[PDB]
Amino acid sequence: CIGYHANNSTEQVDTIMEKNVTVTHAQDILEKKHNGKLCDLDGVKPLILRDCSVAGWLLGNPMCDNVPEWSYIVEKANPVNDLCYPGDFNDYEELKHLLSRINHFEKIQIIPKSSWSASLGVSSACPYQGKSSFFRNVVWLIKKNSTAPTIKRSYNNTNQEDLLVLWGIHHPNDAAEQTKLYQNPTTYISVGTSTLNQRLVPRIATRSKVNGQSGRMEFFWTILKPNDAINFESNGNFIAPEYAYKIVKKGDSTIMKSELEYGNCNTKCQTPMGAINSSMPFHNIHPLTIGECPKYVKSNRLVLATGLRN
Amino acid sequence: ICIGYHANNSTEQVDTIMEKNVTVTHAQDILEKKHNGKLCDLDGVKPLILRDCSVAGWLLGNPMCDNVPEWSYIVEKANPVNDLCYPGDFNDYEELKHLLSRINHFEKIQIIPKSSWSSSLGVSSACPYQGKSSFFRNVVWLIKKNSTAPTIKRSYNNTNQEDLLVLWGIHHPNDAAEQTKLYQNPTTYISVGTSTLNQRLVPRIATRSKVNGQSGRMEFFWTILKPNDAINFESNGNFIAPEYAYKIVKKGDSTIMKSELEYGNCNTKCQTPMGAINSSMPFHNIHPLTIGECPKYVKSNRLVLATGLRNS
Amino acid sequence: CIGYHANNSTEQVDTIMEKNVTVTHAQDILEKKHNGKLCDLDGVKPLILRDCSVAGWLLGNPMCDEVPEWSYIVEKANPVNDLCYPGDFNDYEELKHLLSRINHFEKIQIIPKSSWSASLGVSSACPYQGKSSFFRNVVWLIKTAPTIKRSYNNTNQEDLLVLWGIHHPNDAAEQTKLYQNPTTYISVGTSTLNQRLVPRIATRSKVNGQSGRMEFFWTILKPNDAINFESNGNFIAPEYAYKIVKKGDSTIMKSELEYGNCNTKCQTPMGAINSSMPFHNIHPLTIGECPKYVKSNRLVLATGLRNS
Amino acid sequence: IEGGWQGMGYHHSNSGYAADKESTQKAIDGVTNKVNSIIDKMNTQFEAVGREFNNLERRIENLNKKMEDGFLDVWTYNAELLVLMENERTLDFHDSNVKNLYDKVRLQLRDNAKELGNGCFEFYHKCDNECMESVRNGTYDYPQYSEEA
Amino acid sequence: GWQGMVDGWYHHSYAADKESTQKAIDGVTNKVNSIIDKMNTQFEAVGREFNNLERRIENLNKKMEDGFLDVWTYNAELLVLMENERTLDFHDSNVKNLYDKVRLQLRDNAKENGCFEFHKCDNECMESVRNGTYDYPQYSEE
Amino acid sequence: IEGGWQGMVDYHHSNEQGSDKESTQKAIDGVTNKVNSIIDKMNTQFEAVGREFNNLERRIENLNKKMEDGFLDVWTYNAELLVLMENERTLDFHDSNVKNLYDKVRLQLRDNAKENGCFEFYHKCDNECMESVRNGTYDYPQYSEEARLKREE
Ligand SMILES: *[C@@H]1O[C@H](CO)[C@@H](O[C@@H]2O[C@H](CO)[C@@H](O[C@@H]3O[C@H](CO)[C@@H](O)[C@H](O)[C@@H]3O)[C@H](O)[C@H]2NC(C)=O)[C@H](O)[C@H]1NC(C)=O
Ligand SMILES: O=C(CO)N[C@H]1[C@H]([C@H](O)[C@H](O)CO)O[C@@](O[C@@H]2[C@@H](O)[C@H](O)O[C@H](CO)[C@@H]2O)(C(=O)O)C[C@@H]1O
Ligand SMILES: *[C@@H]1O[C@H](CO)[C@@H](O[C@@H]2O[C@H](CO)[C@@H](O)[C@H](O)[C@H]2NC(C)=O)[C@H](O)[C@H]1NC(C)=O
Ligand SMILES: *[C@@H]1O[C@H](CO)[C@@H](O[C@@H]2O[C@H](CO)[C@@H](O)[C@H](O)[C@H]2NC(C)=O)[C@H](O)[C@H]1NC(C)=O
Ligand SMILES: *[C@@H]1O[C@H](CO)[C@@H](O)[C@H](O)[C@H]1NC(C)=O
Ligand SMILES: *[C@@H]1O[C@H](CO)[C@@H](O)[C@H](O)[C@H]1NC(C)=O
Repeated sequence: CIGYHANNSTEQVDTIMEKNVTVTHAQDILEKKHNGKLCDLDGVKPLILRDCSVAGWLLGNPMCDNVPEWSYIVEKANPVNDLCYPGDFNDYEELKHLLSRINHFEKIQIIPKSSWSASLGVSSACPYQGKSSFFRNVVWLIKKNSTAPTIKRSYNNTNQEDLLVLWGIHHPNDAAEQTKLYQNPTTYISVGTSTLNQRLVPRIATRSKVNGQSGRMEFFWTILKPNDAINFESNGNFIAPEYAYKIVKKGDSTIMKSELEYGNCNTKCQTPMGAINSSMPFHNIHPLTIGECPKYVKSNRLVLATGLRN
Repeated sequence: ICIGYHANNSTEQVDTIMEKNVTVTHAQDILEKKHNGKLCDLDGVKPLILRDCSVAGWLLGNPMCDNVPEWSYIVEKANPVNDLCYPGDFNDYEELKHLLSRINHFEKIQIIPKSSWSSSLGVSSACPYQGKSSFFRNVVWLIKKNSTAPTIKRSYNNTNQEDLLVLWGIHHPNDAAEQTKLYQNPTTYISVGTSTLNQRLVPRIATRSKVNGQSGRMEFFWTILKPNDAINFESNGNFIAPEYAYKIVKKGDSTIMKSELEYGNCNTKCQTPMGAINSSMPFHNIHPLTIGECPKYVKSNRLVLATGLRNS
Repeated sequence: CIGYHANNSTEQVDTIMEKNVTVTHAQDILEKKHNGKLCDLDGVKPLILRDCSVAGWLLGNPMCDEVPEWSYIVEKANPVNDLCYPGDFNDYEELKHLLSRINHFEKIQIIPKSSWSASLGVSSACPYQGKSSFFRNVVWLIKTAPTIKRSYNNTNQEDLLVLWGIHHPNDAAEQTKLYQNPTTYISVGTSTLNQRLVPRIATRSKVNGQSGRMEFFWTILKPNDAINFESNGNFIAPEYAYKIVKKGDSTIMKSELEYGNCNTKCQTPMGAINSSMPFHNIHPLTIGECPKYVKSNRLVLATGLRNS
Repeated sequence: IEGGWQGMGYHHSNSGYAADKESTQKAIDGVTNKVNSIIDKMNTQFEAVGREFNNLERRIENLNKKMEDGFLDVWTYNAELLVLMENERTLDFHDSNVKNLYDKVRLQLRDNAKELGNGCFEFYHKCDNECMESVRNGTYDYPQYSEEA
Repeated sequence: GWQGMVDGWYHHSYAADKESTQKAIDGVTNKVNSIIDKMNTQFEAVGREFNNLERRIENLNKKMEDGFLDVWTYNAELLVLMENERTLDFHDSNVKNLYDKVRLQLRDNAKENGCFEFHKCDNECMESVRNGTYDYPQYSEE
Repeated sequence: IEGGWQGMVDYHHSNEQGSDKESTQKAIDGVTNKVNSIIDKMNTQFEAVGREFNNLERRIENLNKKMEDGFLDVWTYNAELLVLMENERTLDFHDSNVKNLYDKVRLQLRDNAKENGCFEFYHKCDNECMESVRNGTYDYPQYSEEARLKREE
């Protein structure tokens, strides 16, 4: 006689003309497993912000806490510490995308706090140590004594890397309140660069109190080339930069949204539900993946028949 | 005793990766090619259709334009003849239309009446209601009162349960001489403020060509007033103030559709500007601009499988 | 006796269950070859900028050379002649994509240098023939600085692309030096367009020996619409304009190559492709009807039988 | 089998046609699961397609063109070849079903008939209508008519 | 078929065919290898980086994310269903190909269940049947 | 039939006097149809472009990157598999037609010869007797008795 094999097989497969055909041996090509924790990416730990946003961590929000390299950024769905003083950020999503993957990142003091003694400010919406404070990394320029003089300060880049500058403007509540802070009713901020040429004017408008604040503050940013100089000039309403950030840019990534927390591991594919260690061609874990990942598929079982029918 | 296969009177032909024009006992096509030529509902939700008006002309109170509390997608014809009766622009007009593409509840609300703004009101010949000129029904044009226009400070607070869409605007006069005729102050501002928005508008005087007999423009802006936030208006004189707003409920997205047909009392899971599609098939060759749970668009005329054995 | 053919063949194919099957005859469907030079696209020459950007070519950059129809545009990876006077171009990437494929293009003097008579201005950042020059196609207005009011009606049959600019000086002195009014505006008017430009004075770094800037704008003047200008003094006014017939879209190609008298269906910055094959692996930045780009080296079908 | 059975399985000269119910309904159940699984394994999740980009958004408008045209090419090509690939699988399955039913009859009667060439056997003995149920049912007895051959 | 055959994937009047089992195990392993290894994986980042005033582009990213899921799922599902019958019909052939391999080997020395009744035949006589080295004229006249 | 024969460039006849385009042309038109369809059924192709996004649009730039890389992964994986699938389905068609043709001679002559894919007749078959084996018009009842007598030796 001539016959074939059989064993104690319970796994079933589907085929194009028959459904549920018992088969000797079977293998699944769809990865459904995940370790459920955040890991590194190709050997680099990601930058994780527990309760702080990318804007709240970049600026000196006292509610927030210096790692020089990361593969991707993780911030929770809605971090509890964005802008303590309410406001907006110019090209905020593109700045987040620029910092999604950074090879070298280093905070650098460019113009000290003392170098602007105009006066400084502190709002009750940004508490530091019980006693209210402001952002650590930027300085709020108010007028001083009897008049509001003009400020002319210019920083030239002497590092060998690109550095990121952050500055802002304060939008007062009423026109009479600006005359208190800044003697001149007509105000401006001029930021000069070989690339950038902007001129900001405060928009006086009645707004709802956010964190007990009807006034807003709008921030901007550029990247200063290694041998170019940026030049500021203000008549008031100026939020001046104290720190900067040397940047080494080598690749791109995205901002991952996950409430999970770090684990000392390494992976090739990351998921907000936990990393994946798979050499399979398909997976049904999550659509938002980071890294070299298999193809996302809406199915539960992709089992091939490796043995003959039993 | 013999063994053989079937054969009947059939001319249906299929193609094979190795053979062509094979005569087969039975065949079946899997490509959808038929449409009913009329707009229908999507999963049981009627569409919002505009006969000769645009979304901007219908959202504002264009006198030529005509209420529905729920729709799945929006249909405006190719080139609506009733857009902005008074010419101008609409800020984030494309983003605003994508928002209104699917609305689960829509209810117009008068937030600040016409009388409250008077303390008068402006009319243009570019917006004729019934021979006698009028203006947009939902936004009010403010002109100087008693030859001297002072600062107008009027604010609205959302007290409803849903997000509501506020519309306002600014008038860009033709020349600086016409402004003094309309608004006493030569320099003008419009400050609008919420916990979300912060803007201050300035009139933009420039010599322009006549459009609808008018060379001055009127630009419109919009925000979504969160449930408990309040919006504050403060203008020097160039104000087109909001009189009506719209409560909105957002539970899904769609797109704006371009078609010349109008409503037939039908239903569908997939819609096409040439007519809806009833399909279990996974492919079709009707139109690319589809709305709904649709088969995949494919460039082909015949996708016929072989359901019978080859015939001689 | 019955049997199958066999010859002295070295061609190999791959079976989904067997690697390295020696085969009688094989056919490859993966195109791997190109002719290595820029060609026409469906019988239309490309607009190839030698050392100039789309801005320096559209404007009258003196360092740039002075074809009415093209299928796609080629500029070097880093063109050397962008704006001889540093500045910006509003919606520049949308302006480039608009001009990528043009059916009709014609330079037209709409209001000449004589009608601008304020004086004309030059700077040394735009050298032409040892003597400082300015853009050929636009005019720099210099003052007592009076108000300039001149409009141009489109009398032509086709759409017209108008270009204009504004100067942002370094300090408040450079404005009063050239433009007498300290406060200045520029208002452009069209049946569609409504803008008003105010100069932004700011201390900036030197670019091509210039701390000032020049920002350019553009619209499409409909064939029977009129465009109106009104400026206080900071006006870089148009002298030439461009008529446009728009029938299709293309892209701007980045390659260091030069034109050869050839024609093709598919273009690539490494060389054209003449292939009816369904796949290629040359370069992703392709223009026109092309086979599908693939990361592979071997797509060999088995046309014959297996050999011994 | 040059000529197909236009007038209809099995055909005998004793003479009539009688289709095989066991082999036919098995093949009908198989192909029905094929066309169904082709249509059923398709997933659709409600996408709304429309041109919503303005004049100064052509680049984003052109990007939507590349993905609208790109998916059209994947679906058009895969649909055309899946038809070609699965049509051949069916017509070769019908040639496969002729032999699998032919070998079941040929191995049923071993030395009790003679293969002619048309796919028919001439019995070495006499086989009546109740005898040919044995060939159709699968309940054929070889040693009964053994010595007659 | 036989359930007690664990030698591999013949029976004597068990010993699985080491040749056809080696050709089958090596082949089907290569099919799963080619299904997985031909996949091209590149570094990609997905993060929903568009704010609520960029919802049109947010929908464009949806149409390609949702479009690719529709393509891969349909291919992966049909590739599994297509290759499974090609595997289950690949085993329908190996039995009849091994049957004719032995049937055409011993021509008139036996009578044709996939079984043969032979002259009596011993262990060295049937291990030669499995080898493919069966000597027909040694048992021809019997 | 191991290895296949090398001398066939156009059967091999065993005869004292000396030492197939019907099924070949069917396979020539059959396999060439498969290659033509692989190229022609994807003939649908339109225009293509490059990249036109600046430094402050790198989010959209990553969107165009996601779909280009997503399309290369699709076309590469399907084409590589289509090659492997249609390469074996081509080679299996050769071994399939062999038995279809091998049985054709086995069905034609039955007891007039004895079954490597070769046959030698119980009777004498000259260079013109092998016409009928190739043509398909073999007269089995003619060589009946000549095979019977030389079978009982
Ligand atoms: C930003 O800071 C850098 C650092 O000082 C400045 O770069 C420097 O500019 C000076 C004068 O423009 C350059 O001076 C020269 O060296 C060449 C030989 O290489 C010599 O021929 C000249 O006589 C002169 O000594 C200096 O090289 C240059 N440094 C670098 C690294 O380029 C830059 O000017 C500052 N940016 C601005 C706009 O303020
Ligand atoms: O003077 C400073 C410098 O740190 N900050 C004052 C600010 C600031 O003047 C405004 O934000 C400008 O718009 O305002 C504070 O003012 C509010 C006040 O407006 C309000 O009406 O009452 C609040 C408490 O109910 C705050 O006082 C602020 O904390 O932001 C006070 C700061 O001294
Ligand atoms: C908008 O109106 C609502 C309703 O009055 C205001 O919300 C309330 O504020 C008062 C005082 O701050 C509280 O006592 C109520 O409990 C609040 N209601 C709710 C539901 O929170 C709101 O403050 C007004 N908004 C603005 C900007 O003035
Ligand atoms: C631009 O030029 C066109 C061409 O003459 C002008 O269009 C004419 O306008 C007058 C009055 O409005 C009509 O009687 C003519 O029939 C129009 N001609 C055409 C061809 O349409 C147009 O007025 C000019 N634009 C401006 C504002 O000067
Ligand atoms: C197949 O038939 C159709 C119409 O019968 C015809 O269009 C086509 O040319 C035919 N093909 C061939 C190869 O004859
Ligand atoms: C097949 O041969 C090619 C070159 O001859 C080689 O790359 C490959 O590794 C070989 N495969 C095996 C399994 O030996």
